[PDB]
Amino acid sequence: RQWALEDFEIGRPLGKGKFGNVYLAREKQSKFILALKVLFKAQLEKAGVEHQLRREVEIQSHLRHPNILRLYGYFHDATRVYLILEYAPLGTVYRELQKLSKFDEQRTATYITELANALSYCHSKRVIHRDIKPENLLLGSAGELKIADFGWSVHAPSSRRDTLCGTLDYLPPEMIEGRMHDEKVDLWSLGVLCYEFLVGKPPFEANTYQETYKRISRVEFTFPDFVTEGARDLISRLLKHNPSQRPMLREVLEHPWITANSSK
Ligand SMILES: O=C(O)c1ccc(Nc2nccc(Nc3ccccc3Br)n2)cc1
Repeated sequence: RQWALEDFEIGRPLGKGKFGNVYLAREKQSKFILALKVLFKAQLEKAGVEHQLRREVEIQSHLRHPNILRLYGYFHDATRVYLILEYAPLGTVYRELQKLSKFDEQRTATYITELANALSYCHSKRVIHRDIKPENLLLGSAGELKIADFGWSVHAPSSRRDTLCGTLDYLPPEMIEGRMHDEKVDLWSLGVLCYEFLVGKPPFEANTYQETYKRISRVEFTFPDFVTEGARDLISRLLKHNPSQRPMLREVLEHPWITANSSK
């Protein structure tokens, strides 16, 4: 119908962003838990984003996928916009990558299947350029993976070491280089995710922004010796200066190494 803040109990902040925080929450009657994104909107003015958000939340409102975090509804009071969100109990793949220090091919190829499916759904719905770096990826009920994306970056207090300057590691050469982008943007990311999954760090990591840029644009990246070659093939194919040379999501999902180690 139409919600307002008084319909919700508020728990801890799950993450705190620059435009506001995501809080643990539950609808008061059903006692059903969700996540409430809170956007200050005075900060939105400056950043220049209001009305273009107010169309999105509609474009996102229509999106139904198991691997995408569902936006239930949205409202506003005076000074805040509220996104009513699905709760992902297990948090960020980023905390996890910190925990285990790296993943294996079963975990990886499985997540990658999950992502590829979201992106492909998104594409069929004419939605491109999701932010799939690990901090925006969440973990649902059992193992499952969920693209959050959407609102502007929230973190969970931790670590605090690599923060932003986590920036362009996942950015494709065409995006960085001040050019437009087709749907192909997202397969570059896919390739960077996979690498980080197995390696524990992204392929272009460097102490200076310009050097990171160097390797990205020049597609300069190596592998540690433990990376299976089917991984190598997939990543190598995924990361190409030319968007054209990059796969459609099909052959990604069809990829030998994927099919092998993918639990889904
Ligand atoms: O820290 C934790 O234990 C923790 C973090 C997140 C969650 N669940 C959740 N659900 C829906 C949205 C959302 N936003 C979000 C919050 C922080 C970072 C990134 C995102 Br994107 N977070 C649960 C526990």
